[PDB]
Amino acid sequence: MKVRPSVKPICEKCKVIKRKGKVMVICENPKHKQRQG
Amino acid sequence: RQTFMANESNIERKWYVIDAEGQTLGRLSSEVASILRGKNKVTYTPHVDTGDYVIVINASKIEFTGNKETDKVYYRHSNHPGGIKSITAGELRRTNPERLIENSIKGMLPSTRLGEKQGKKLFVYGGAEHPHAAQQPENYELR
Amino acid sequence: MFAIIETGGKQIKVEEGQEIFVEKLDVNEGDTFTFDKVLFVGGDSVKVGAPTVEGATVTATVNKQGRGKKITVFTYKRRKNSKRKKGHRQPYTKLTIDKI
Amino acid sequence: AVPKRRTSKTRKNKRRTHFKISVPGMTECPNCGEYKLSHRVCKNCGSYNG
Amino acid sequence: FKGQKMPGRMGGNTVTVQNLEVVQVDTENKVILVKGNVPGPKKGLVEIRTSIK
RNA sequence: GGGAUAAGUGCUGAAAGCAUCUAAGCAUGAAGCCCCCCUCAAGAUGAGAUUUCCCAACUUCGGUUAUAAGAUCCCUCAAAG
RNA sequence: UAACUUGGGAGUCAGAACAUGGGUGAUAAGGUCCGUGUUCGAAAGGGAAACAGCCCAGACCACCAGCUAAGGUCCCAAAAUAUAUGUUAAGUGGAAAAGGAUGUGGCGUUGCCACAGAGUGACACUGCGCCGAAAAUGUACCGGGGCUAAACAUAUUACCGAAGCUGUGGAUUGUCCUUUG
Repeated sequence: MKVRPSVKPICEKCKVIKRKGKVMVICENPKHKQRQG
Repeated sequence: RQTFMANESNIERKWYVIDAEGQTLGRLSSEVASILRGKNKVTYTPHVDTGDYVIVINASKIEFTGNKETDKVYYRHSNHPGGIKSITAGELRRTNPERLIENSIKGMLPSTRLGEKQGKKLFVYGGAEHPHAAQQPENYELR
Repeated sequence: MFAIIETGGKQIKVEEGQEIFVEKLDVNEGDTFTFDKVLFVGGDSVKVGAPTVEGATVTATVNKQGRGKKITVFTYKRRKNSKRKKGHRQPYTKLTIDKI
Repeated sequence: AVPKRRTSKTRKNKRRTHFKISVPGMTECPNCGEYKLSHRVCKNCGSYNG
Repeated sequence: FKGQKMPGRMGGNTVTVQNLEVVQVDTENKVILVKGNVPGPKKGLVEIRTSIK
């Protein structure tokens, strides 16, 4: 997990969902997981 | 100087019962604070009290609109340094529903020697029954 | 039987034998006046309308001309040497109603 | 430290609510017939008569 | 601030001592022997109850 | 020790034929929050509850009166001050 | 309805904020130095919760009388829980940017009728919201309770509201004598 003001995708696989009024990016590679953009 | 004032000798008072079932906390509190104060009878007499006793019933059924059952905090202080406490409006109602209604209506009556005596005409009870059968409390319907 | 007269830029509720105080008229003491503008005749009698009832004069006798209780009009402004003092007595007429 | 304000006649007369002496609490003697102090001797003529 | 430390009259207040143990209970005299010490001065009233924990 | 939660972990599940912890719904999850543990507390003027004790004489007041159950003045004292 | 002229008597020579043109400072300061207006100084009353300078308005005195201004109408606190049509789910309203994003309304422009059957992908231009958002005694950036309309845009209709204007009495001072008034 990495928390940053800017959350953008890094690979073809990564996808951008929204949980509980926050924008995150789930993805296969656990290094790509990010939150709160 | 033809104006009529009302004294203790000429004042009478009725008893009413209001049901809190399916009612907003702030849409019911506003109407009850105009009965206790006596702004529905022609002899207003601001110096004297002319209000009517009201009895709330089913005060647990009170309903809040939108995310409040978890986003409205009631704070208090105990005068000791660092002692400031809080309780969420959801938990208050599942714990002590008489207090909830009774501290919303009293923040609408004036803070004087006379508004303290009009806050003692409010009786609040969660159960569908009430122990005041000795009077003849007639029902009042909120508009 | 009460009526609503309009005498001195104001209105007055009137009943038979009631003592009423109004603004200074020119009529002498011991004379008899009359009011030509009656607005509302009601109570026991028939409810009527407006702007003004037709006919329907009210009569009264003049008892005394006078001057009201004295007051004092004082004002000032602090830290500025400015004060002022005045007196005042407003005159009046007392009547008694005897036919509505 | 010195007093900052004067003291009024009202606040001075409340303090002395409690500045009073009590009744000596005496009884008549069954000889002298004159008031005497309890558990003392009669001064007028001394007869304790325990 | 309310709750400061200043001089004042100390002692006289109810105290509890938890988890004490009994040694010998001596009938024919009605005395108990408790392992440890007990609050209060001599000739004073004490209570004895089973522990809560 | 039980209750409700934080960051996280999920189960079911659509809006969007798939996918997805969330929007409806159902869980789990901290020395922290609320009860549990320990003292104070009915002047809480909203002044609570329980078991016991005392309860007639004079009046034209419609109220008075001292005396009852009880507590004090005074005295001998300390485990108190 | 003011002007100039000659004579008598003066006070003033420490100014302040707000808006709009500019120097200086850092496109900083309730900073400072000039131009141009107004209000305070020397001005009470009503609103902005309290608040010399901001929005309205210039008190001769008396009144349990009327119509309005700024600002307002669920309760404290006088007057719409009014009407019609829309938006916002954050308590936004009720403090703040670069940047980030399948939040949701509009408006157009289009490629393909498939994308995995009824529809599908790519772009501008815009309304209102979300993240970015951490401080010291006590909630503590709506005045409070409270509000999902009692919030916001658009349009009407009423009502409240000042020592303002009017109504009726009285007082002084000037001009005219329409009626020794």
